[PDB]
Amino acid sequence: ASEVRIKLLLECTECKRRNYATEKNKRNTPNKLELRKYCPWCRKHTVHREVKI
Amino acid sequence: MLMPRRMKYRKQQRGRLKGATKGGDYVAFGDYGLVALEPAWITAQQIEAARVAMVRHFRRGGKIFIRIFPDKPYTKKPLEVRMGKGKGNVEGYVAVVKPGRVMFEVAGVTEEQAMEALRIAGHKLPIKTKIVRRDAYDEAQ
Amino acid sequence: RLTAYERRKFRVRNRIKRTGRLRLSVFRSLKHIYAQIIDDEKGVTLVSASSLALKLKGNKTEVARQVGRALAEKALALGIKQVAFDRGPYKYHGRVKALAEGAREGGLEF
Amino acid sequence: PLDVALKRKYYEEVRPELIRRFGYQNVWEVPRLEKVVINQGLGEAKEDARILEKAAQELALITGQKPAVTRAKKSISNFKLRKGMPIGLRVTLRRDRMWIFLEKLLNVALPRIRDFRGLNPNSFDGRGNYNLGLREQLIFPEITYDMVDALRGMDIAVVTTAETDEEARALLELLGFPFRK
Amino acid sequence: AHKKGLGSTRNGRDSQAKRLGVKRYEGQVVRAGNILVRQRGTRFKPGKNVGMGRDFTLFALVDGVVEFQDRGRLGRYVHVRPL
RNA sequence: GCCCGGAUAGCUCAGGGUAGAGCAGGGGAUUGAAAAUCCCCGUGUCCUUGGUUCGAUUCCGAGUCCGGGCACCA
RNA sequence: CGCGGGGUGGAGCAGCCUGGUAGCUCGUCGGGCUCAUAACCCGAAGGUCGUCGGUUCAAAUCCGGCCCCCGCAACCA
RNA sequence: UCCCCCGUGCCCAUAGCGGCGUGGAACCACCCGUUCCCAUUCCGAACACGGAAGUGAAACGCGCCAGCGCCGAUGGUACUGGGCGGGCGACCGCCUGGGAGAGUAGGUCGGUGCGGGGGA
RNA sequence: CGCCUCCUAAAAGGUAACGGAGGCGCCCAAAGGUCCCCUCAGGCGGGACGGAAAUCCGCCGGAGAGCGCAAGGGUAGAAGGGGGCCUGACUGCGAGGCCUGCAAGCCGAGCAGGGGCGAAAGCCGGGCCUAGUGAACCGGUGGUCCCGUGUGGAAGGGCCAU
RNA sequence: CUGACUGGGGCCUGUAGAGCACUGAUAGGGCUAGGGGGCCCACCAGCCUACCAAACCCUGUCAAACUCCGAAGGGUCCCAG
Ligand SMILES: [K+]
Ligand SMILES: [Mg+2]
Ligand SMILES: [Mg+2]
Ligand SMILES: [Mg+2]
Ligand SMILES: [Mg+2]
Ligand SMILES: [Mg+2]
Ligand SMILES: [Mg+2]
Ligand SMILES: [Mg+2]
Ligand SMILES: [Mg+2]
Ligand SMILES: [Mg+2]
Ligand SMILES: [Mg+2]
Ligand SMILES: [Mg+2]
Ligand SMILES: [Mg+2]
Ligand SMILES: [Mg+2]
Ligand SMILES: [Mg+2]
Ligand SMILES: [Mg+2]
Ligand SMILES: [Mg+2]
Ligand SMILES: [Mg+2]
Ligand SMILES: [Mg+2]
Ligand SMILES: [Mg+2]
Ligand SMILES: [Mg+2]
Ligand SMILES: [Mg+2]
Ligand SMILES: [Mg+2]
Ligand SMILES: [Mg+2]
Ligand SMILES: [Mg+2]
Ligand SMILES: [Mg+2]
Ligand SMILES: [Mg+2]
Ligand SMILES: [Mg+2]
Ligand SMILES: [Mg+2]
Ligand SMILES: [Mg+2]
Ligand SMILES: [Mg+2]
Ligand SMILES: [Mg+2]
Ligand SMILES: [Mg+2]
Ligand SMILES: [Mg+2]
Ligand SMILES: [Mg+2]
Ligand SMILES: [Mg+2]
Ligand SMILES: [Mg+2]
Ligand SMILES: [Mg+2]
Ligand SMILES: [Mg+2]
Ligand SMILES: [Mg+2]
Ligand SMILES: [Mg+2]
Ligand SMILES: [Mg+2]
Ligand SMILES: [Mg+2]
Ligand SMILES: [Mg+2]
Ligand SMILES: [Mg+2]
Ligand SMILES: [Mg+2]
Ligand SMILES: [Mg+2]
Ligand SMILES: [Mg+2]
Ligand SMILES: [Mg+2]
Ligand SMILES: [Mg+2]
Ligand SMILES: [Mg+2]
Ligand SMILES: [Mg+2]
Ligand SMILES: [Mg+2]
Ligand SMILES: [Mg+2]
Ligand SMILES: [Mg+2]
Ligand SMILES: [Mg+2]
Ligand SMILES: [Mg+2]
Ligand SMILES: [Mg+2]
Ligand SMILES: [Mg+2]
Ligand SMILES: [Mg+2]
Ligand SMILES: [Mg+2]
Ligand SMILES: [Mg+2]
Ligand SMILES: [Mg+2]
Ligand SMILES: [Mg+2]
Ligand SMILES: [Mg+2]
Ligand SMILES: [Mg+2]
Ligand SMILES: [Mg+2]
Ligand SMILES: [Mg+2]
Ligand SMILES: [Mg+2]
Ligand SMILES: [Mg+2]
Ligand SMILES: [Mg+2]
Ligand SMILES: [Mg+2]
Ligand SMILES: [Mg+2]
Ligand SMILES: [Mg+2]
Ligand SMILES: [Mg+2]
Ligand SMILES: [Mg+2]
Ligand SMILES: [Mg+2]
Ligand SMILES: [Mg+2]
Ligand SMILES: [Mg+2]
Ligand SMILES: [Mg+2]
Ligand SMILES: [Mg+2]
Ligand SMILES: [Mg+2]
Ligand SMILES: [Mg+2]
Ligand SMILES: [Mg+2]
Ligand SMILES: [Mg+2]
Ligand SMILES: [Mg+2]
Ligand SMILES: [Mg+2]
Ligand SMILES: [Mg+2]
Ligand SMILES: [Mg+2]
Ligand SMILES: [Mg+2]
Ligand SMILES: [Mg+2]
Ligand SMILES: [Mg+2]
Ligand SMILES: [Mg+2]
Ligand SMILES: [Mg+2]
Ligand SMILES: [Mg+2]
Ligand SMILES: [Mg+2]
Ligand SMILES: [Mg+2]
Ligand SMILES: [Mg+2]
Ligand SMILES: [Mg+2]
Ligand SMILES: [Mg+2]
Ligand SMILES: [Mg+2]
Ligand SMILES: [Mg+2]
Ligand SMILES: [Mg+2]
Ligand SMILES: [Mg+2]
Ligand SMILES: [Mg+2]
Ligand SMILES: [Mg+2]
Ligand SMILES: [Mg+2]
Ligand SMILES: [Mg+2]
Ligand SMILES: [Mg+2]
Ligand SMILES: [Mg+2]
Ligand SMILES: [Mg+2]
Ligand SMILES: [Mg+2]
Ligand SMILES: [Mg+2]
Ligand SMILES: [Mg+2]
Ligand SMILES: [Mg+2]
Ligand SMILES: [Mg+2]
Ligand SMILES: [Mg+2]
Ligand SMILES: [Mg+2]
Ligand SMILES: [Mg+2]
Ligand SMILES: [Mg+2]
Ligand SMILES: [Mg+2]
Ligand SMILES: [Mg+2]
Ligand SMILES: [Mg+2]
Ligand SMILES: [Mg+2]
Ligand SMILES: [Mg+2]
Ligand SMILES: [Mg+2]
Ligand SMILES: [Mg+2]
Ligand SMILES: [Mg+2]
Ligand SMILES: [Mg+2]
Ligand SMILES: [Mg+2]
Ligand SMILES: [Mg+2]
Ligand SMILES: [Mg+2]
Ligand SMILES: [Zn+2]
Repeated sequence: ASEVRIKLLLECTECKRRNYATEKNKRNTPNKLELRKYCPWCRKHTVHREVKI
Repeated sequence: MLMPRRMKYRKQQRGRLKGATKGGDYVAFGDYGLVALEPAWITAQQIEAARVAMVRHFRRGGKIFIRIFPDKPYTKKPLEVRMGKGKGNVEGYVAVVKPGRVMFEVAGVTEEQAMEALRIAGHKLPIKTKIVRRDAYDEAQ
Repeated sequence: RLTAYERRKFRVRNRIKRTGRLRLSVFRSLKHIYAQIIDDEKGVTLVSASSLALKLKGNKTEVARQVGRALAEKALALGIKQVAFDRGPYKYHGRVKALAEGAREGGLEF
Repeated sequence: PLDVALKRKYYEEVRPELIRRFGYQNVWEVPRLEKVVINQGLGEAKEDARILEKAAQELALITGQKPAVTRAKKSISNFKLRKGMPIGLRVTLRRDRMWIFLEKLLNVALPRIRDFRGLNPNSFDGRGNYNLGLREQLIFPEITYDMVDALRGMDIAVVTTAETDEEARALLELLGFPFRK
Repeated sequence: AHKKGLGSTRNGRDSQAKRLGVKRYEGQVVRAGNILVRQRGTRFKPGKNVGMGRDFTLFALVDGVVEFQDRGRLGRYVHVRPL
């Protein structure tokens, strides 16, 4: 981790629950991360969006 | 004076000194040689002293072969210090030398010139020595 | 010194043999196509087929599918059903693919 | 395939003269042309522009074949060169497109070189291949001074199956390569 | 009593020992999951019924008996033979 | 994390109907000159995006960056 | 081989921190003004950064050895 | 059962480099084409497809050669587990069991399993 | 002063000194998954600008290159380079082990859910590997709807995640 | 009855010794890219080195952090005492 390499949560875009923790380099990757990930609540894969940790 | 031009590591752990010399036990170049009978760390200063002695006897003539090289860094702490605080600084270089090693050879000179020059050289050495002459045993190696 | 051909052939064969299956190995010449199902643990070919043995001719692809069915036909006879396909140095395409499609059509499991 | 004058000349004129010149026992022993590789090592377009375009568009007109970019293998400070910068165009001409370009290279291009006094005989590979260098791209008929923007030259590699320079020089002179000496 | 000042050494660090090496030798009975070799890179290679983890650790896939095999230029392999 | 603010020409700073002024720089007038002086001249998405209004520096939102302040620290 | 700081045009100082760009004042040289000099005004040149070695695509700049030069310390016995 | 070729293993250079000789009926390759499938950061070179006029030139297969590579004894030595001595030391020596590396002689231009095509 | 690599370390493991030398307190949205393809450094000869070194061609070349950064190990029969599609840098578990005073640290087949790549066999629970780290207490935030001091709520807690 | 220790058998190892194939060091000689040295040239060459200068070749060596090699031993498992 660092000031430019920030921790972040991934929020299921369909039930709004944060499901994963990870990082990115926000200078190299300014856009919000969007990744398909399995949501335990929706018991199915879903688009997940970065939010502030 | 002799010493390595470069080195991987500045300081070596101290030797052991067992066993007859590993190699360089036969006359390879000249006619007569000087043989170590006991082991020792021969310093660069000892070598340079045995060498000059043989030059000033050959009055710039003949050939001199030096077949030992001081590659082993020799370390000493500054005077009056206590033990510890790391290894002392390198103050000189020695050549490990074990019984049977031909350290010097000469040629281009009479048998009487070489025997005397090699005798003087051995007085510069911290060990007993022995003068040898190139035999067929040498040339068979 | 290896060529890309030999590097490729090792590359795919190494991966297949790790799975432990019987290996349906395919060799393709400019004229003929040959198949033999191989036990690498015993080092023994169990069953074979080829246009040269079956004395077939015509469309190389259409002939390739035929040896596939022919190899399968004899394979089911001796109990062999599951198998791993070995395209060796070949792309999974055309003649090799047709032979592969043929063997499945005849009942080999891969 | 199709009919190009140089190709038909290679079989009709140059192959029998080669056999009777060297005594080839096999018909595949006699030297063949293999490929023509054209190299514009630009480096002007390192970062100063993507002028690679206007220079590949002209390579595409000269050879009929779209060039491919070459990128810097290592980084070099003196060259102001970061690893991976697009620093050239190379195109491999084979078969009929090789003949058509070689045919025009001899018939119109090399004569259009000013102070031309023949190709260097010493530039043979040592192993039967040849290389030459051009300083202008408008030496070729498809390029006009109005269509140009900056003079760029090239390296031309002609590869043959001849094992020796001696065989290859006979192959290229018989085809019509004017050698200076 | 004069006491001469002393300098210091810039060294004196070493890392924990990692306990690497072979963990089950040829002829030993092992159970699926047993660790066989701790290693850096593929000093030994996984043979028959032996897996390899992300840190090159070799481990048995079946109950059975360990066997080693030196394949020359192909490398040293560890096998597990079924019982 | 929260409240308060700024970004406007190269530097400084003023600002629902304009894009401003000073200094830096350009020559020109001046002396012996260093200037002061006198003159004219340039140098902007007013940080970015939506939205307002007939209009956008303004007003709003939202983020970017840099200012201040507050509280905290297991 | 106790601990610090420093070495870069001719002199005295930036640049090193944060690797890519050598800068400021004087001095030096060519012109000008003066009867002449100084001052003053207009131009210009000169530094491969103590050294060897390493890292790096690239070292005055970062790291290790050596050379040189200033500063501090050396207490309880 | 034996010879040749094709495919696929195993031993992991006694199997390699180089020099030479040799093979196209079959098999393999190159080859003839680039319509079709598919393909080139450009290129039918590669990958791929459709073919069968030609050539074993390249590749490959098989042989012969010890120049290089590779293997390599026997004997002797170094060292050493255990047992004993010696020297102020640096270090040395004996008994018993084990025993290299280098080097010498020498060997090697592969050997073998399974299947398929062909042959006698 | 913690962590990693090498040596010391006496051919298992472990092994000390203010012993000999270095490194870490990050990084990567691909530098991750999978499928398909490709093979370096350097030597020599050849080629406009072009040099020791840019890009191009031939020959030789088993790895001396490369693998983000120290070192060691490993490695082209790829772990190195290129491309396509993608997010397994999964959720719920976990036989069996390595290591080890504790606590921690490490490797892990296989089952299920819902997926990625592939024709398939299969691979995928980040990264060739070994540093890139901090027990508990106290508090923040999202969720869960488990407790809610006569009762319904609420205040405040608990649990999961960070 | 599984123990210390011991017999046999398999696997693991990189020390002693040795070696120089890798990383470095290194003595003598030969052949030699960059020159100094320099009768000298810059009109464009050169040319000669009883000197330093990679690579290669021959002779000869050194290394805890070098290894093409490599023991005695040591460890561990099985069977037996
Ligand atoms: K006192
Ligand atoms: Mg990330
Ligand atoms: Mg749940
Ligand atoms: Mg965020
Ligand atoms: Mg000692
Ligand atoms: Mg030694
Ligand atoms: Mg002494
Ligand atoms: Mg000492
Ligand atoms: Mg000392
Ligand atoms: Mg000490
Ligand atoms: Mg000796
Ligand atoms: Mg004496
Ligand atoms: Mg005598
Ligand atoms: Mg010898
Ligand atoms: Mg048919
Ligand atoms: Mg077919
Ligand atoms: Mg195959
Ligand atoms: Mg003919
Ligand atoms: Mg065409
Ligand atoms: Mg020539
Ligand atoms: Mg023209
Ligand atoms: Mg050729
Ligand atoms: Mg005292
Ligand atoms: Mg005292
Ligand atoms: Mg006293
Ligand atoms: Mg220190
Ligand atoms: Mg320690
Ligand atoms: Mg430890
Ligand atoms: Mg330790
Ligand atoms: Mg350690
Ligand atoms: Mg082990
Ligand atoms: Mg794994
Ligand atoms: Mg065995
Ligand atoms: Mg087995
Ligand atoms: Mg100075
Ligand atoms: Mg100065
Ligand atoms: Mg500074
Ligand atoms: Mg800077
Ligand atoms: Mg200056
Ligand atoms: Mg002047
Ligand atoms: Mg007068
Ligand atoms: Mg004056
Ligand atoms: Mg100036
Ligand atoms: Mg320094
Ligand atoms: Mg610089
Ligand atoms: Mg006091
Ligand atoms: Mg029979
Ligand atoms: Mg074969
Ligand atoms: Mg065979
Ligand atoms: Mg030969
Ligand atoms: Mg023939
Ligand atoms: Mg042949
Ligand atoms: Mg034929
Ligand atoms: Mg014929
Ligand atoms: Mg078409
Ligand atoms: Mg041939
Ligand atoms: Mg031989
Ligand atoms: Mg051997
Ligand atoms: Mg031997
Ligand atoms: Mg023996
Ligand atoms: Mg002895
Ligand atoms: Mg003994
Ligand atoms: Mg011992
Ligand atoms: Mg013992
Ligand atoms: Mg003893
Ligand atoms: Mg005694
Ligand atoms: Mg004494
Ligand atoms: Mg003894
Ligand atoms: Mg003894
Ligand atoms: Mg004995
Ligand atoms: Mg004995
Ligand atoms: Mg031997
Ligand atoms: Mg003998
Ligand atoms: Mg012999
Ligand atoms: Mg021999
Ligand atoms: Mg023979
Ligand atoms: Mg041989
Ligand atoms: Mg034979
Ligand atoms: Mg064979
Ligand atoms: Mg077999
Ligand atoms: Mg057979
Ligand atoms: Mg038959
Ligand atoms: Mg037969
Ligand atoms: Mg502590
Ligand atoms: Mg720590
Ligand atoms: Mg150990
Ligand atoms: Mg170790
Ligand atoms: Mg243990
Ligand atoms: Mg203790
Ligand atoms: Mg250090
Ligand atoms: Mg440190
Ligand atoms: Mg992404
Ligand atoms: Mg990585
Ligand atoms: Mg990919
Ligand atoms: Mg050249
Ligand atoms: Mg060039
Ligand atoms: Mg690198
Ligand atoms: Mg680094
Ligand atoms: Mg490597
Ligand atoms: Mg890609
Ligand atoms: Mg998709
Ligand atoms: Mg998931
Ligand atoms: Mg467990
Ligand atoms: Mg534990
Ligand atoms: Mg850890
Ligand atoms: Mg599943
Ligand atoms: Mg699946
Ligand atoms: Mg599918
Ligand atoms: Mg599947
Ligand atoms: Mg799994
Ligand atoms: Mg990767
Ligand atoms: Mg507390
Ligand atoms: Mg709490
Ligand atoms: Mg909440
Ligand atoms: Mg409730
Ligand atoms: Mg209540
Ligand atoms: Mg109520
Ligand atoms: Mg209730
Ligand atoms: Mg709470
Ligand atoms: Mg709560
Ligand atoms: Mg018992
Ligand atoms: Mg026991
Ligand atoms: Mg024992
Ligand atoms: Mg030793
Ligand atoms: Mg060496
Ligand atoms: Mg040694
Ligand atoms: Mg050693
Ligand atoms: Mg050997
Ligand atoms: Mg031990
Ligand atoms: Mg034992
Ligand atoms: Mg044992
Ligand atoms: Mg028992
Ligand atoms: Zn959800």
